[PDB]
Amino acid sequence: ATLDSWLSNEATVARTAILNNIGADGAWVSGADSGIVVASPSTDNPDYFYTWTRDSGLVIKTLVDLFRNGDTDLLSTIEHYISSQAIIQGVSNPSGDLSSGGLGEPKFNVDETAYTGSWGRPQRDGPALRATAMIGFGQWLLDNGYTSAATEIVWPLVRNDLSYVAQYWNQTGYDLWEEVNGSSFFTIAVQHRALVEGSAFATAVGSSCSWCDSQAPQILCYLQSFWTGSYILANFDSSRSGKDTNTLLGSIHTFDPEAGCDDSTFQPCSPRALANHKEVVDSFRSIYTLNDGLSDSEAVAVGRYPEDSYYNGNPWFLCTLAAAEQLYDALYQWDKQGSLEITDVSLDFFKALYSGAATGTYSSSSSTYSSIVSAVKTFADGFVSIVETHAASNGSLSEQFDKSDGDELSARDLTWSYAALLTANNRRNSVVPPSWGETSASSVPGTCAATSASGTYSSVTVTSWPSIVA
Ligand SMILES: *[C@@H]1O[C@H](CO)[C@@H](O[C@@H]2O[C@H](CO)[C@@H](O[C@@H]3O[C@H](CO[C@H]4O[C@H](CO)[C@@H](O)[C@H](O[C@H]5O[C@H](CO)[C@@H](O)[C@H](O)[C@@H]5O)[C@@H]4O)[C@@H](O)[C@H](O[C@H]4O[C@H](CO)[C@@H](O)[C@H](O)[C@@H]4O[C@H]4O[C@H](CO)[C@@H](O)[C@H](O)[C@@H]4O[C@H]4O[C@H](CO)[C@@H](O)[C@H](O)[C@@H]4O)[C@@H]3O)[C@H](O)[C@H]2NC(C)=O)[C@H](O)[C@H]1NC(C)=O
Ligand SMILES: *[C@@H]1O[C@H](CO)[C@@H](O[C@@H]2O[C@H](CO)[C@@H](O[C@@H]3O[C@H](CO)[C@@H](O)[C@H](O[C@H]4O[C@H](CO)[C@@H](O)[C@H](O)[C@@H]4O[C@H]4O[C@H](CO)[C@@H](O)[C@H](O)[C@@H]4O)[C@@H]3O)[C@H](O)[C@H]2NC(C)=O)[C@H](O)[C@H]1NC(C)=O
Ligand SMILES: *[C@H]1O[C@H](CO)[C@@H](O)[C@H](O)[C@@H]1O
Ligand SMILES: *[C@H]1O[C@H](CO)[C@@H](O)[C@H](O)[C@@H]1O
Ligand SMILES: *[C@H]1O[C@H](CO)[C@@H](O)[C@H](O)[C@@H]1O
Ligand SMILES: *[C@H]1O[C@H](CO)[C@@H](O)[C@H](O)[C@@H]1O
Ligand SMILES: *[C@H]1O[C@H](CO)[C@@H](O)[C@H](O)[C@@H]1O
Ligand SMILES: *[C@H]1O[C@H](CO)[C@@H](O)[C@H](O)[C@@H]1O
Ligand SMILES: *[C@H]1O[C@H](CO)[C@@H](O)[C@H](O)[C@@H]1O
Ligand SMILES: *[C@H]1O[C@H](CO)[C@@H](O)[C@H](O)[C@@H]1O
Ligand SMILES: *[C@H]1O[C@H](CO)[C@@H](O)[C@H](O)[C@@H]1O
Ligand SMILES: *[C@H]1O[C@H](CO)[C@@H](O)[C@H](O)[C@@H]1O
Ligand SMILES: OC[C@H]1NC[C@H](O)[C@@H](O)[C@@H]1O
Ligand SMILES: OC[C@H]1NC[C@H](O)[C@@H](O)[C@@H]1O
Repeated sequence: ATLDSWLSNEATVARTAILNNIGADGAWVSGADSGIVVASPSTDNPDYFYTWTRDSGLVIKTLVDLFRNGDTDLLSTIEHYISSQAIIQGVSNPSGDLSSGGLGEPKFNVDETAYTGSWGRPQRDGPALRATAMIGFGQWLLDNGYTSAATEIVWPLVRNDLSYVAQYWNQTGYDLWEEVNGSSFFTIAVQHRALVEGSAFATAVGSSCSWCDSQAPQILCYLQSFWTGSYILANFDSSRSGKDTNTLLGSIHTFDPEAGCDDSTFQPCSPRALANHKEVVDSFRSIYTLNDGLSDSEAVAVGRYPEDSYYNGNPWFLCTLAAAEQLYDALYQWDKQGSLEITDVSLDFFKALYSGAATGTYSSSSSTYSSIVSAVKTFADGFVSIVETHAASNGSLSEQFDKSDGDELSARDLTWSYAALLTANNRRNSVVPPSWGETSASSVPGTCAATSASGTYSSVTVTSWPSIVA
């Protein structure tokens, strides 16, 4: 009504805003090299005028999906990003060089020089998020007959990042929020994913990734430890409750449209992810005044973790959108399957939205199913309205929105906010991402081993891009 139309306008504003934040033509980020994704044009309070491997990887993956669906104009953007990464990989920084840990460096200056001050480094998700983004583009190239571009440019780039993942997964580092030195759900989840699709990608170009194959099952094994019995623990080595939107992100960024409600990979419709969803969201109901008076069956403003004190601890646009996106994803999964199941694990999730919820299997033609799917859609859309209510009048999406009055705060025009909007909207519309092979990578080994595999490192030089026509 308002929502459908706002979303439609907002998607268009988000696509533009992201482009304004990518060099060397990006209107808001003059100074940024070619294919460099800037986190935000805010150069002071806070200073976000840097390129993070995570934000960039997440943003480009989004644009690659848009591109595969017909937004052909994004081609040059993706090519420039690929070329920029050929360079960054080789940049010597506080985390090391290409073959000695450099790949793990969190952020860089927009000019492609290293950031040398103190930072929570390394962040092991980066390499995995970059590989995922590149593999998508690489797949398109193979499908459209640009085999050479896939085999000689993309593959070797990906091969570097996959090698980092297989080698250091089993080592502590910082979480996506760059504050906890330990082992993080999000990181492990995206790492498992990357190796699985990394392996399929290697086979497609006529090469192999033995280190992908030997480590993915072990990463999966370890992931299981994050299930506490009632929710997903955001991090090992933390003194907090462990309720964190990090776990929602892990699920949506590892969603496979071909997967069932698999618990071992924490899919969106899995009992564990649904139980988790309620625990996380509920953790923000009583700490934000903006949430005052809402009931348990209503959407609330979501932040990162309940203990957060960054800018005083406020809801984040991307965290609120992730809460919605997981539901969109589960809805799609249930529809595709033709049923939904309520277990003891997911009962509270369902019961809060539909008081008549009881364990059992509900076929898609059943009354219970209709009742539940409507409640779920309504709830999901409700998080989106919170976003809509606090977005700026011209559509500007900030990092945070005040916990008391909803005014935008922290970094303005955060690229990540814009990407999160794009994906929540796609999912809402049933536009899902290419599958990553989850259906052959959900079997958990009987015994988990604390291990690694060492792959191979080689500097890539992008001398020329074929003249691709989309
Ligand atoms: C919807 O409408 C919105 C409202 O109009 C619109 O947002 C506005 O967009 C303009 C850009 O078109 C923004 O202008 C910038 O303002 C900067 C100063 O901001 C402070 O002061 C403002 C006024 O008092 C505040 O409004 C502003 O608050 C906002 O930002 C806060 C911080 O993130 C946030 O918390 C608030 O909630 C609020 O959102 C903030 O307090 C100003 O610095 C900046 O100037 C730079 O860029 C100009 C060109 O784009 C240059 O001409 C200028 O010389 C400056 O360039 C420097 O910085 C650039 C990066 O931004 C670099 O590209 C340049 O190379 C250069 O950098 C050098 O200097 C740096 C030193 O710190 C250094 O680090 C660099 O390495 C380099 O050496 C610009 O004028 C305006 O802030 C926005 N207003 C608001 C309220 O957000 C929005 O974009 C519209 N959205 C859509 C979707 O259309
Ligand atoms: C490298 O790989 C190996 C192999 O996979 C990893 O080893 C596994 O590590 C996990 C995590 O430590 C470990 O699981 C723990 O088992 C203990 C007993 O067997 C449990 O007591 C412990 O409980 C915590 O987590 C539960 C969820 O699993 C929570 O329900 C519970 O509340 C506990 O959580 C609190 O306490 C922890 C302290 O550990 C704290 O950090 C939390 O934040 C929270 O406050 C775990 O379940 C496996 O048994 C190990 N497996 C093997 C085969 O040895 C290793 O961790 C990897 N290393 C890195 C750095 O990646
Ligand atoms: C995930 O993958 C495993 C095999 O790796 C399947 O057994 C499971 O059903 C799901 O498809
Ligand atoms: C399912 O498959 C995995 C490998 O993907 C095995 O490790 C597991 O033991 C089960 O056979
Ligand atoms: C970690 O352990 C595995 C299996 O136990 C080895 O194959 C690997 O090489 C590393 O030593
Ligand atoms: C990853 O780390 C393991 C340690 O378990 C080594 O055996 C391997 O060679 C690589 O360094
Ligand atoms: C892991 O170890 C192998 C073998 O020593 C190297 O070739 C690789 O670069 C990484 O250091
Ligand atoms: C690891 O393997 C790659 C691919 O064969 C080599 O090019 C690299 O130099 C290292 O030996
Ligand atoms: C390792 O592999 C890269 C990518 O093919 C080469 O550019 C490099 O010379 C080395 O052989
Ligand atoms: C690979 O790494 C070398 C440095 O070893 C760079 O010079 C090259 O541009 C690429 O990044
Ligand atoms: C790409 O190739 C050039 C040589 O053509 C190297 O110097 C660079 O380090 C990377 O291997
Ligand atoms: C230019 O040079 C690079 C590396 O030196 C090649 O891999 C590329 O395909 C082109 O020939
Ligand atoms: O957007 C830049 C940077 N800001 C702070 C966030 O915690 C982190 O995830 C992000 O990469
Ligand atoms: O104030 C700590 C702050 N530092 C830097 C990180 O970007 C952010 O996630 C964290 O909350």
